[PDB]
Amino acid sequence: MLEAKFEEASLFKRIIDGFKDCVQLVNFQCKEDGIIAQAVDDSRVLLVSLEIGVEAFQEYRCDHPVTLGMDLTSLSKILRCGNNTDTLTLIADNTPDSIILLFEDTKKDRIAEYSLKLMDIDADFLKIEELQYDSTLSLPSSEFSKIVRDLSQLSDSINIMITKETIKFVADGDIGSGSVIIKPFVDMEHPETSIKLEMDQPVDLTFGAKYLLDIIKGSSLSDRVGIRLSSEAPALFQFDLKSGFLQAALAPK
Amino acid sequence: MLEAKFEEASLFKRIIDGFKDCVQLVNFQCKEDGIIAQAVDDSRVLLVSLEIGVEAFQEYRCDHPVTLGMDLTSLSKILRCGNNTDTLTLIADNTPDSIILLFEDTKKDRIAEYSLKLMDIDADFLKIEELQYDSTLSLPSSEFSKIVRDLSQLSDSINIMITKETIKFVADGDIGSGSVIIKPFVDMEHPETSIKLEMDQPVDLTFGAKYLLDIIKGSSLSDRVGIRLSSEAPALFQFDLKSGFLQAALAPK
Amino acid sequence: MLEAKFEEASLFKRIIDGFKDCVQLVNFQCKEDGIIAQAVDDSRVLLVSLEIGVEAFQEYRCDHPVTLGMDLTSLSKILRCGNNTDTLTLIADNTPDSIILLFEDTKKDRIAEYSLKLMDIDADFLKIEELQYDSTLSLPSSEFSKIVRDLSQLSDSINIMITKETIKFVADGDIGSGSVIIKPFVDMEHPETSIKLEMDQPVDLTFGAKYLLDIIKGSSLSDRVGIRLSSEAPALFQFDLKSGFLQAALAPK
Repeated sequence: MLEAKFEEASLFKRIIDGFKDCVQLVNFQCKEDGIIAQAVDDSRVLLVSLEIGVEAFQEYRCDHPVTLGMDLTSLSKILRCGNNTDTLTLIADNTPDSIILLFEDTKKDRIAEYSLKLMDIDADFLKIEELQYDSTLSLPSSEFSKIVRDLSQLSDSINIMITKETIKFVADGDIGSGSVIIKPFVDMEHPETSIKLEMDQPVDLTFGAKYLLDIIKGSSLSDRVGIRLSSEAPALFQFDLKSGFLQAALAPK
Repeated sequence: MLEAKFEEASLFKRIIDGFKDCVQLVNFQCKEDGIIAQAVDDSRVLLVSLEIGVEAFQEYRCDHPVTLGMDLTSLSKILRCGNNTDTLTLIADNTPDSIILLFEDTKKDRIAEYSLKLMDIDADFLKIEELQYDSTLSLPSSEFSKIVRDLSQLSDSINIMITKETIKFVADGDIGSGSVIIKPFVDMEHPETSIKLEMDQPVDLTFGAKYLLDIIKGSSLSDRVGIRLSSEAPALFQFDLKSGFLQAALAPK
Repeated sequence: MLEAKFEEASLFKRIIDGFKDCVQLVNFQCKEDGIIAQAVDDSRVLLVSLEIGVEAFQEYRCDHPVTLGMDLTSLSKILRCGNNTDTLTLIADNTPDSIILLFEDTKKDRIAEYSLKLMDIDADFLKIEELQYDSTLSLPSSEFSKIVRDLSQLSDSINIMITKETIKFVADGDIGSGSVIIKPFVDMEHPETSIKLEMDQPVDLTFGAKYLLDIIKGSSLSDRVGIRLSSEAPALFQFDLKSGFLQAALAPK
């Protein structure tokens, strides 16, 4: 039986919106260790993954490894149905055909219960990460998101080129071309605005615009974003959070 | 001759928007006692009524019971044409074919006059209210509006079930089902957040989604909303204001 | 070689949006004296003009009178691609086929360079202004813009009638008619809210709605707007700024 209780429902809503437009119909898996999720879009180019630890809740309980597939559009349609200041509780049992979400106010004057009919999803999972990549950077999520949104207006292709102490974003389309160049710096005044880069091998990889625009929707989850790039493996974007992370994998071109 | 003068035009704008999407082409009637209005939509399921007393104005004057039918879309198209900090004055005469609206600033540097061509509306009125119903509740308008908006995403049918110290809102659709349960409580810390219920007979009535979504547009008129429900009579939603009220009547199913 | 450097990019963005929906594909001309621009829409009814002096920049440099035609939609698509707190630098050379825009942050951690492919525009210019008109007024830009937006809902024709100490705006359509009357006053409490009028000959001219709605988009450029009206010459709307101005010319009816 699954009895999870978030401290606040806002976290779960933001997490769902972090890859809502990325992939739909994600098959979560709940264990006694935490909640994970892995999904691939219809085009099979983006691999989105979720990990939520026990510490992200004020009270978590589980006694059966359950697998729960549901529609992200309908799930987000339900997640907006609770007063944001209330507390959210996920409820499921052994071999279920629906998941139940309980919204409770502090003094229990109102109680909202929503039942969501599940979906039959093929239980397939993918593990492709390694310990080190050709280059590894970390930059503020808002800055990276604005960079992507700026370059998406020019073309449907965004190139990233990383050399020693140099990160470059190129985009060439019909109306013209654009280039954003950032350099690593460990600023003492503000550590969060600092861009960090570890350089092992130069990188020059082209990605799509739509997939990055959907990826950057996890900007509300973290202040920073960590990108791992290698010539052989897919680019790895990662947003960290309180005992958990969202991890997108995008194949270059 | 009708010479009404609101203290501020914002009240009239909000009142028009309280049932703007409810019913269009409402035939107001102005007497020396106040301004009332009654309208039915094309489907003839929703009966919307308005009552505005003399105290809602800083200066009211009338000497002839005039009847004035006009388009709510065009009326709202005109009501946005005055500086909100100015004062609004309704002007009409005996047997008129247009109504004149006068917007005046405090120091009279600018004067805006708008003439609205009226509509020929059949003078029909309906009085169906009684003193007591099977159950009578009153709850904050924002809470009720959010409840309706939350349940409208699931289905086009919203059931309300009232039992002793229990108000329940059910909605079952394709993606799933939802239930919001509130209990009466007279909270001392905040009297406005208190939900009040008088129980004479149990109620279990299903209503539409679109009509309730249009009804709840009078949430800007009052902090609370009073709902009267009986098995025989149509459900009565009411928003009170400064010497007046908006009153919608919706037929169950 | 053209090397202009705005104090802030916000000014240039606002200036482009001041006539963005007015005319597209405007052919700027840069001299060692300043930057000017003149454009006519496809209908050839609105003549939009721009003048930007050297003092509008913190650092301007030029050694060749260059002529630069570009698309306003694409230019505005690029102007949103720089962090608003950064500084913008226009770069061009002798006989160019593209213009380069440089966005620089204060500490130079990031540098954004955008290349815009130019357009071949016939170098035609028009000078039609004179020193005096039949009537000349100046009123707050926000007030005038709201007046235009209020009257645009009634009809596609907005008449302006100016007599001694009387400015009137008429608009008669299907649903009705509207009239906004403002009077000149030199208010001591607030000089900016004052409306000023110099009266030499009475004016009664009808203009379009769409063209005025596009003209009033320069409301973000100035607190006030100066209108010059004569029976013979086109109406002249003007927004002033820090060493420069935007000047639209609209033909009456």
